[PDB]
Amino acid sequence: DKDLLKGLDQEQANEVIAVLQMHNIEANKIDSGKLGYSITVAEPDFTAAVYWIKTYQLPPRPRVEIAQMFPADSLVSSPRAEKARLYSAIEQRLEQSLQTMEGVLSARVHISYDIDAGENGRPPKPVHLSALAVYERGSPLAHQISDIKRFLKNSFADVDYDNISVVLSERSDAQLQAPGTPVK
Amino acid sequence: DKDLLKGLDQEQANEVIAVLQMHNIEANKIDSGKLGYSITVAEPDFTAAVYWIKTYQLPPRPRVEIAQMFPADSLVSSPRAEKARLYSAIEQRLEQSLQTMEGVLSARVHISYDIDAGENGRPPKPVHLSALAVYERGSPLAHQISDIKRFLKNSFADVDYDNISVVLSERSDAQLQAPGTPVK
Amino acid sequence: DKDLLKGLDQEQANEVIAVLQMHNIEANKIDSGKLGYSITVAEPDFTAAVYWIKTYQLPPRPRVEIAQMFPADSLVSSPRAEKARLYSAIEQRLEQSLQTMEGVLSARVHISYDIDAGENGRPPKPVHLSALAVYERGSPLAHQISDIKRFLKNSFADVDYDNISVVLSERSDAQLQAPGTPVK
Amino acid sequence: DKDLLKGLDQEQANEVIAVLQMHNIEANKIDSGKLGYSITVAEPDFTAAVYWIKTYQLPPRPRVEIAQMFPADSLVSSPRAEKARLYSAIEQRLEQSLQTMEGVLSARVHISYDIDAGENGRPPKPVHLSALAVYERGSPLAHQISDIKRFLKNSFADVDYDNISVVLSERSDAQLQAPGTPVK
Amino acid sequence: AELDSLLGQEKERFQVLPGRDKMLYVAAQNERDTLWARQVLARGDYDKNARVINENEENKRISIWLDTYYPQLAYYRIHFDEPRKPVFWLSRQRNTMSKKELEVLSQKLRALMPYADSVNITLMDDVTAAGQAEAGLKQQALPYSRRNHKGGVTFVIQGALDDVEILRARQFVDSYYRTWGGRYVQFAIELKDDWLKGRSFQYGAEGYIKMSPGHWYFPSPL
Amino acid sequence: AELDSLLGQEKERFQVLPGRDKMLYVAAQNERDTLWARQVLARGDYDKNARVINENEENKRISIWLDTYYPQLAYYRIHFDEPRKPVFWLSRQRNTMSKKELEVLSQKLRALMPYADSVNITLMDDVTAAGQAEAGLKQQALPYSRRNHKGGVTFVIQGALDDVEILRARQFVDSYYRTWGGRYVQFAIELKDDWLKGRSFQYGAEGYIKMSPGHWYFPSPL
Amino acid sequence: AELDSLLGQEKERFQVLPGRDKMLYVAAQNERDTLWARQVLARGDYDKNARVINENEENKRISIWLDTYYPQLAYYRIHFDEPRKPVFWLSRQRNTMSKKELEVLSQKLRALMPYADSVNITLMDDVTAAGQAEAGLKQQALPYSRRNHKGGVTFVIQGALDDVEILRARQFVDSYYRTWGGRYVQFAIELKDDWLKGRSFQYGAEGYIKMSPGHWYFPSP
Amino acid sequence: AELDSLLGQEKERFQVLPGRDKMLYVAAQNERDTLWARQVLARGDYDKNARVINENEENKRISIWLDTYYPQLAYYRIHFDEPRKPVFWLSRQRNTMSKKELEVLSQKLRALMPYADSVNITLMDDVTAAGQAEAGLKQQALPYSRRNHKGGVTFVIQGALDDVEILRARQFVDSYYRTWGGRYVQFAIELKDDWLKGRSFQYGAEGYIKMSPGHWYFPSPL
Amino acid sequence: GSGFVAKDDSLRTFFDAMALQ
Amino acid sequence: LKEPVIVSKMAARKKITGNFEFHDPNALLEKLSLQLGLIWYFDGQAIYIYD
Repeated sequence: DKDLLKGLDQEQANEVIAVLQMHNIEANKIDSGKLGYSITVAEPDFTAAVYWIKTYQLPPRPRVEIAQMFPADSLVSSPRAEKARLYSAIEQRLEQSLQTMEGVLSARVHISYDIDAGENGRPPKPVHLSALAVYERGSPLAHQISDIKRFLKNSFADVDYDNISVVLSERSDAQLQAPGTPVK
Repeated sequence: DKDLLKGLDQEQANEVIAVLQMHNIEANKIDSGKLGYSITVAEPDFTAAVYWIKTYQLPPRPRVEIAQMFPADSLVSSPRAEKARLYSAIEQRLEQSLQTMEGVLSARVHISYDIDAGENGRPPKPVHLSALAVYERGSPLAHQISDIKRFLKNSFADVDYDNISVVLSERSDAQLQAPGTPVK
Repeated sequence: DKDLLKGLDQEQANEVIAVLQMHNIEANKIDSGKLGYSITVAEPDFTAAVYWIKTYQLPPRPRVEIAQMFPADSLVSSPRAEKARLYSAIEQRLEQSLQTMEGVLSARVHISYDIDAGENGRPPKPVHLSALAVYERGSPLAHQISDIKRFLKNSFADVDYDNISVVLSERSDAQLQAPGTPVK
Repeated sequence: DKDLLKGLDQEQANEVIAVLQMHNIEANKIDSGKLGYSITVAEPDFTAAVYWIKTYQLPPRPRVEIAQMFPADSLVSSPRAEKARLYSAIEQRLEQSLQTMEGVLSARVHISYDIDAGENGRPPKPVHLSALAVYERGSPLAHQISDIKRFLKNSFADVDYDNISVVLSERSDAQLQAPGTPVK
Repeated sequence: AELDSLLGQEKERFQVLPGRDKMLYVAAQNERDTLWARQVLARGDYDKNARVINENEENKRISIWLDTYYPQLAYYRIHFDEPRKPVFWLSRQRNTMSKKELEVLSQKLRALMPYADSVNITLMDDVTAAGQAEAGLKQQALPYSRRNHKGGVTFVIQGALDDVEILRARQFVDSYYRTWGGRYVQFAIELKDDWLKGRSFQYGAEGYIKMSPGHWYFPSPL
Repeated sequence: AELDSLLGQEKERFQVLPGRDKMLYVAAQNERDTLWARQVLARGDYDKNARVINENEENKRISIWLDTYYPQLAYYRIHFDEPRKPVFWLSRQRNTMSKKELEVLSQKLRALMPYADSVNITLMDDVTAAGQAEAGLKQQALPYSRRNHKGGVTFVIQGALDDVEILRARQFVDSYYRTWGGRYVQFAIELKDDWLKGRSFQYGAEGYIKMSPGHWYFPSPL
Repeated sequence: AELDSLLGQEKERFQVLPGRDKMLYVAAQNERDTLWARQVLARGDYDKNARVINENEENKRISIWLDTYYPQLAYYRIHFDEPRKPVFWLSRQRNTMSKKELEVLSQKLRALMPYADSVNITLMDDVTAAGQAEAGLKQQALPYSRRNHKGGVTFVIQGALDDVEILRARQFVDSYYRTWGGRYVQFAIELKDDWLKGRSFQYGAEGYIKMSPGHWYFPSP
Repeated sequence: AELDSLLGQEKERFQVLPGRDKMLYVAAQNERDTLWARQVLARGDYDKNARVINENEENKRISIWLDTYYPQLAYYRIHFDEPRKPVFWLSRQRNTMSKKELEVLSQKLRALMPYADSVNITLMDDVTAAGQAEAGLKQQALPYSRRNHKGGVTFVIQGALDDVEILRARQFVDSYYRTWGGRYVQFAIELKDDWLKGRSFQYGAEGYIKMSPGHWYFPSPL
Repeated sequence: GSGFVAKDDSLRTFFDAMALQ
Repeated sequence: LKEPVIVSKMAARKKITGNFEFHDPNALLEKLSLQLGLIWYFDGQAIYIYD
């Protein structure tokens, strides 16, 4: 009956419940119309649920992209903001393109941004990439680093193989059974 | 029944509650609509609760980013005021990229801000990083310090393996039981 | 019930009460709506209370930052008024990040400010850092300087281990028992 | 009762009462609404109380900072004013940082000001600091200058250990008992 | 209500063992199931006394008692594949204990585990503990460096390793630590760049580094 | 209202011992649970007298009595694994007390702790107290510098250490102080800026000479 | 209302001793509890006489008394671990008092401390008091300089010490002043900036410091 | 209304003594309690006669009577630890008064302080007063210079002292002045910069100061 | 054993290092 | 060395750093003149050094 978060988003409420029900405490997704959602727990589970809110830093703030600092609707645009808006849509597009592989569930790709070489006649340095991925289990993920290091090697101008780092891992154990109501 | 804080925020009141419940005193969250939340305690725990408000400096301030000092909706924008808005979004999405690793619950990344060394005939200087993390307990946290360094190395132009410093630690013991009302 | 401070703030009344109740005098926090809070002590406890108000210089002033002297409501800002507003957001973010370590309760970080080196052609000197911290008691506080110096070393351009000074201390004794009313 | 002062505010009345109660005369803090406070003493204790007002130069002046005489409400500001407003926020932030050390009750910090070095061609002079402190009694006062001279050494560009001076002292004997009413 | 019905639906990820001091131990197998079982007993829907044990936690609980009442002892790991009969893996070539003293050690280790029935103490060779550690370190083609000394060996894996060699050096260390512990043999994987970064040097017993075409530096013999 | 019911739901973390001076002692095991059990006795919902003891506080308290009534005593630590009978690790090679003088001490330490029944005094050796420090410092592959002198040894770890060696040294020092303490052997982890980690040589006309260890270090250009 | 109930709830931090001059001495431990128990007797909720004693200002009271009636006396500290029977540490090698006036001094200190019953005077050694101060100073790896003179030694700590060495110095000096006091052996910690940072210099017998390629600095010995 | 009730709440920071001339003396111990007790007798809430005495004020009141009626006298300080029997420290090696002449002085010092009973005159040695000032000036490691002459010595502290040497000198001089007084030995602390500021001079019996590379100044022999 | 590790040396600093062997 | 040393202009553009110790200089100078690349000569009054 006691509430602990309110005015939440849809994806914020679907992440708080997913964190809480993993630790044997069940919650309630109460809608409120225009004022968002609200999440209520029972009374003996309140002490543990505030602790896991503090530990996991919930509610999740929205994810940041570089193209939000330099918006396209500005009145003027520098070439530093045009090159930073180009690279921010390429690293957003390779991440979309890595989820269509065999077994990948999520991925995150980073590009080395270069700014200070655009004004002077010195040539810009080489471009560095880095990726993360989460595979489902049963996959031999030791031999699947050489397919990402081959896919995103010649997706740019000229990288080396030791300028690409792939840190991938298997997913956690699945959660399928219900938590269970407190017996009072 | 005595109040100690009022007019708080939703994220602030869960941090005053999660701190008071760790030291065996019990608080209450009272909503007031437009006026925000309010926190009350019992009468024998009033002496102890002000000591932890003063010690932990509660309520917590909102966290600051470098992009807050230089807003995107300004009229003019100096090139000094554009590299701080680029680096403040890069260091914002590297710490959202580090919570998707296994075991990690929280992370914080810092970049070296060199803006003055660009607009001359001098060469640019190197770029340094630093990170912090809080891992789930039960993990061999001495071997995972070589995976954050590998992920953090080639997301920039040219860093070294000794210009990245990672300080990480395991989480505290869980608080799962209720504090307990004063027997009066 | 003689009063001694009126018109106080919420965060100021929790500091005057926390200072007085450490020295065995009981105070009361009376709200007054728009006109702030008020603090009244008893008549036998009045002569000591004015002495600790004078000694501790209560009520506390609000804490100053360098970014309050140069507000962002101008039309064109000087490079001195942009390096001061950049360094005043880095020294706030580093002390937001130092409180997340294992054992810290408070921290304060100072960076050396360089202003006049950019007006001439001589390059600016190396940057110097300094930090204070307050620890939970029971910790080996001689081995924690190796973790704060390593975290602070490569969060800037180039510092040495001789240009960082950490002065840290343990927290005081806990105040948990009630003061006690004067009997007459 | 014969009046002494009227029109004093909240922080000026609590210091005059704290001065008179040290010298075995008691006062009354009578409110007047919008007209401030008023301080009255008894009839035989009038000749002593006028003398201690003249001796201690009461009521106190408001404390002066350097940034008060160069306000930010000018349309354009000289470099002398944007350089005199930065050192006055540094000497307030180091003064508020000295009170968080253990044992310290009050402190004051003075920085050496230079303004001609930016407009000439000669190199700027060295930086000189000076501090005062009031410590809790029962403390070793000799081994605590070596911590303040370490904390102040690298909060600037380059100061020596000869250009810093710390003059500190323990607090006086406490006043806890009531003054006493004159009998006739 | 019984305790095995107050846990989840799947009655196979827990095992309830009756103690010998009127208690009831629950044997979880990782930290996630340990927090799952501790939420039940902490919210208080059970009128009796019960505990939640774990293999990693109990292995340090009876290693705190063992370095106070039995110092200077050489052992590896306690195995809980059958929680009513744990197996104590002792060292053979580093202890001077007779059989009568092992009977007393097997009796004093039984009182710290009231759920157990009979602790079985077996001794193993001190050579195969480092032989399996070097044989598994040679299959993955990892460059290493063995340092032998008294009461333990040490394998040092340094250099600028690529991504498949940090993954194969982590999947092997976790599988070795799960079965042998970290008392005797210890792996030190350390990812660092090339020492003497781009500098030319002249090594061996009279060394100098060339900091520049006209600059000589004379540190320790490289 | 007994004392064990006014604490939390989990009746496993706190242990209540009856005292000889008509008091009741609560035995927490860390600082986080000492403030939990002290809040109950401070808010006053218990009618009789009660106290909270701790392993790192009752060890700091009987070291202020001991260096007044028994100066120049060579001891290490007081262990409280079973709080009704603590064991006092006393040094062997550095004291000259007889049997009767060790029984007067074992009967005058019993009066300081009223919860205890008997105090056991065990004479620990002095070469294994510094042998386990060097073997555990060699096994983690750390650069050190042992300085032997009379009445205690010391180990200095200087240099520009990296992030893996800082974590392994801080974790070993915190795992060694829990067992022996800080009376005999002290570690001296400090970070300076030199790529040679603690050692320094000089070069002339014959090769290199290992210089004497002192406090001055060379600022390394590299 | 008795005084032991008039104090706080925790009846473990104070100790109420009956005085011989018909007073009631409360024996606190630090200044934070001395100001906690002085507010009770200062607001006036106790009708009889009572005082609040400590360990520091009681040790300064009868050291102000001992340099008027017994000057040129060599002693270290007064230990109040049992406040009914204090221990008076006295120096052995620097006094010529017989076994008769050591009971007159004990009977005179008994008249100045009305809560105590007897004062146990022990004789400590001056070699062990400076030996524990040098053996503890070498174990923390600190640069020092011992100055032996008549009736006291002096340790001087110089250099550009870092932050872990001026924290191990405060933790060792404050833990030595607690035991022996500051009457005989005194530590002096001064810290200076280093003249030689990027300088080339010759050490040994003929030592100098080249402050420039054309500037020699010959320091005076 | 007695006098001991018109003062503050605690009746131990003041001490009321009956006088011989039907006055009532109040003994304070600093200037703050001297003004706390002078305010009561000045505002008028006491009937009979009373006075407030001190120790530094009553030691100056008797030095005006001795400078007129007993000149050329060598003494140190009157001590008032028991205000009914004060102790007058006289000098031994600098007086020529007999045993009867000491009794006629001790019977005239009794009539000057009507609250006392019998003034005790003790002859103090003269080399221990100047030996304790040097031994205390050598433990703090302060640079000093002794100047002996007939009827007093002088310790000159000069130079550019730092911040901790002024704190140790102000803590030692004020603790020596309490017990001996400034009649015989006086410390002369004076803070000044270096003489002959940035000049290369040539010292000893034929001196010159170089005001420039080409300017010689010939004052007194430096 | 002795030896030289050349990284883009300029053949004058390489043959100067062989002037001891 | 008991004689003054005269270093030429082109052989003074090289640089040296490290902790050295001159126990016997006539044997130390032969080793440094082969590692740095130098020639030297002692004519009875001085020690000339060229590259």
